[PDB]
Amino acid sequence: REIITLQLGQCGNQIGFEFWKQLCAEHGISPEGIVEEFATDRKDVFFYQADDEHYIPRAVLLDLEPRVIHSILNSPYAKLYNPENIYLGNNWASGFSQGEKIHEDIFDIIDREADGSDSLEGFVLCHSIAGGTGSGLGSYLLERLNDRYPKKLVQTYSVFPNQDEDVVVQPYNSLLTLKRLTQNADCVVVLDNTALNRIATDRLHIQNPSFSQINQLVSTIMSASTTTLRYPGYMNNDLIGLIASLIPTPRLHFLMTGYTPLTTDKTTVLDVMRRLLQPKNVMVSTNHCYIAILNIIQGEVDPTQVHKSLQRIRERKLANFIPWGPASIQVALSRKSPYLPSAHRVSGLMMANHTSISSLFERTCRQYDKLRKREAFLEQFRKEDMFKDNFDEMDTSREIVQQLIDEYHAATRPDYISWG
Amino acid sequence: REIITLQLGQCGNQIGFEFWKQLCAEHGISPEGIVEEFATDRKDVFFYQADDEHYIPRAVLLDLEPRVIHSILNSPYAKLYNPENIYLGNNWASGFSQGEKIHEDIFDIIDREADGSDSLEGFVLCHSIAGGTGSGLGSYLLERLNDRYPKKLVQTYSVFPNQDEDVVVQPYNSLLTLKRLTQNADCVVVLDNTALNRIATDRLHIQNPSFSQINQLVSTIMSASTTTLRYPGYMNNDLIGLIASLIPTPRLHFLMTGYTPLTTDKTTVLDVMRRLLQPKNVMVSTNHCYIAILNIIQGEVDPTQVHKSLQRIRERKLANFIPWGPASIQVALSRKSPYLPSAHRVSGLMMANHTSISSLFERTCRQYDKLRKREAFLEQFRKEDMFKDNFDEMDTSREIVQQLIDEYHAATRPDYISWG
Amino acid sequence: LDVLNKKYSLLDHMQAMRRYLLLGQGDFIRHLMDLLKPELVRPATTLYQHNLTGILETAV
Amino acid sequence: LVSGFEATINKFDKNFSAHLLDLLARLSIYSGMASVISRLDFNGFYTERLERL
Repeated sequence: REIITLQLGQCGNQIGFEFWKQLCAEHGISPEGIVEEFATDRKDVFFYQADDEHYIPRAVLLDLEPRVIHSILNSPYAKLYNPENIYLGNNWASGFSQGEKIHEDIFDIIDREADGSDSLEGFVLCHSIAGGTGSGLGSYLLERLNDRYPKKLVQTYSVFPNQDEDVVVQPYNSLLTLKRLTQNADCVVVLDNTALNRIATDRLHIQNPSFSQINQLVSTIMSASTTTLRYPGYMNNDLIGLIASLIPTPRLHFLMTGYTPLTTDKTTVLDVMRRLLQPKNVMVSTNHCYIAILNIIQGEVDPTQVHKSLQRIRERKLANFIPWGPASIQVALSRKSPYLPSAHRVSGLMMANHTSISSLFERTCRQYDKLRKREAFLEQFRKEDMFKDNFDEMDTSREIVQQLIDEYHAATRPDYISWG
Repeated sequence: REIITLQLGQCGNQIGFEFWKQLCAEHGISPEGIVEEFATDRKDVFFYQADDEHYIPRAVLLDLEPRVIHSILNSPYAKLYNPENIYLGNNWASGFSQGEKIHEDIFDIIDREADGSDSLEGFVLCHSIAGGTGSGLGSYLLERLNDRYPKKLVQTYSVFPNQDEDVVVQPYNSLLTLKRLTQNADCVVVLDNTALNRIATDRLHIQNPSFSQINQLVSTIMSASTTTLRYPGYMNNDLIGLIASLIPTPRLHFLMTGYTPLTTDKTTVLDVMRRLLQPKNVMVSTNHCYIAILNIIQGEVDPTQVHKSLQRIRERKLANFIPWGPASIQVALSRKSPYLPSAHRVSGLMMANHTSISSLFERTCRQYDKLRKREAFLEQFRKEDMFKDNFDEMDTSREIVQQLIDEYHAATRPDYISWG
Repeated sequence: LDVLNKKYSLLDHMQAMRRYLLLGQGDFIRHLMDLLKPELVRPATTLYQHNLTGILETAV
Repeated sequence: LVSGFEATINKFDKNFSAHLLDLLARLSIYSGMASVISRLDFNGFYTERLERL
């Protein structure tokens, strides 16, 4: 039914602003919400059917120390949506304590759109991991969000914060955010700033406006993830229907992203399926092997050859996916979305459960381990001491991330009929 | 049949002057009473068919310390009506004592128009609550009015006087006026100066000529309340037919006002019905729920879709109106009134019985309670002592307003088959 | 061909038969099973047909 | 005094509610054409007080 989206932090507000602009550009609408004359499709998934034939997006804005919010304010995309949801540190503990005192008023902002909506389906979170203002605040609000409504779903769009060296408190912040990301979130789509920066320096020669182009990438991914919902499809026209197949085990919910063209500034089915399969078109970067893959295709595609394509990708036999119980790489096929001009027609997006993210988790765990052992980089503040005097929240997150690495590695084993 | 209107106080004379001017502007007449050549409709509801083909409005003018009356005098709308009804403090006790001595001559002014009229239907009161000159005088004249003629109806157009802080004697004045407003009045249309001021500062940036624009609002409401009577309709073409359906209990007679466009300087039926239903288009501001709602629509409306509109607003199921015996939100549909230019065509007005006004009553009761307990704000005058030595009229009004809050709250209960 | 293609239609009419009867639109069937939750799980032999058709007309 | 009044109010109210539900019942055999029942019972007030079968 109806999904309410959330954005917090300056990076999260940037990606949400770009997402709403990019769906305004996709749909046959004006930047005021007025429908165009050439419209149809389903436009109730994130758009409130507002009072002047406006499709107002339902977006929760959360900001602290507003810098980008003024730039969002003086724009012709503030006439598209304005639900009056604006409500005013760089540490996780500081953001946690600042979210502590004002939770009731932003919760009134939540309940306003909750009662304004007739139905509710899920909550999408635009949150920047170790983002300074976003960190701590987003973790606290995530905790209160899943506490209040256990009848809904949570997706969180996350980045892996490390530019490979800078800030020494960031592994603590991302670790505490990762603890809540495990136990208070039901689906996590993780992105790599390193992998996106490498692909941006690959296809182009830009490395300085990286945020602006990464906005374009994430908005395309988020729109392609929702095209079967926003346009009349048949399967996973709800969020939960999409989330259900991918997760065999309720803590194995980390979702890998790839995309079949790399440069965006006739081919057949099994071709782009095979290219989406490769890790060098995967834009997020002992054995590591996939649990289950789901893929969506959108473009000009001849539909009758897909079963022979399915056979050819089968006998090509590219991944030795899993031992114990049988998953698959699973296809979904969609139409290329109308109501806008379309270049680079054949475009695919893949959602996969892969244990290879345990390597990145062990990377930031090793960074935390060396910074904890050296003990000159915790940056002891009264915020962190008053939040936790013995700093055993780090210990709880540490044993939980150990359990998750154990879960990954024992799932990679042929025996996960015993738990571990 | 024929309804005689009353206006007293400077604010009441302002709203009556604006009402008569606005109906002169609506009807095809001159400001002298001369009919225009493009006229039909029923023009006997408040207009005397006078002696030069003049439609003279039948309005009782009452004034003390005349300031605005001279401005009403030197105007081209004194050639529209002039029945020679002009007859010359700021306390309720002072206005009560001043009305005491001269009741017979103003009663001759009453009986003059009473014998001048062939039939009589009701008395409308334009009275400003705690208006200084209007307070006390209006209460006394209300008492004599319902005393003399129990065969007619009384409507009183009332404001809720508090600008949220000023004058410390105003809760006493409005309380005594409210006592007579309960037990000596049969229908009360209550307005909020706060809510009207908030909407005026909402749609525009004016807060200083608030009286002048509030005149426009109340005149539009009063004309829209009478459009089915003044133009050929079918139901509630008398006042009493309108009043009968709304009142299930003879002290539950307080009427709430809303209006579907908020700014006045194609949509369908169920749309504007739904928008009239919302409290943020209601221009007057545990559970609180409506007893019964009546609504009138006037505009360009396709008449055949109203039953599907009725179904859609039913299954939208916006208010859980009442327990015990079955009321409804009840529709009336009217034509947009001719003989004048018409902008903002689709306009709706709603009359509702809601218990939420008990909150405003408890507000002014709490103000009276703290001012009575402090006992430096009664402003002891010889007028108040000579009118009531022990000030037990305040006690009688206090137990009656307690009974009314009890009536509201027990009506909100599922049991009002027992009284309370 | 042309008389039936302009006072009614043929291809356009058959597409909606595919959408509803053959369940070619999953969204309508999704909200069909959502909104008609109590009337289905409880026996509809004690209930008239007009209630189901009336809730169906708003369901689409 | 009130032993005539309240008695007549009571018995007339009971027979009135009886015939009211009789009208809704004899219209319930038939089926907008059901706008008549849905309006008379707008927003489900006493769709259920005393219902049979």
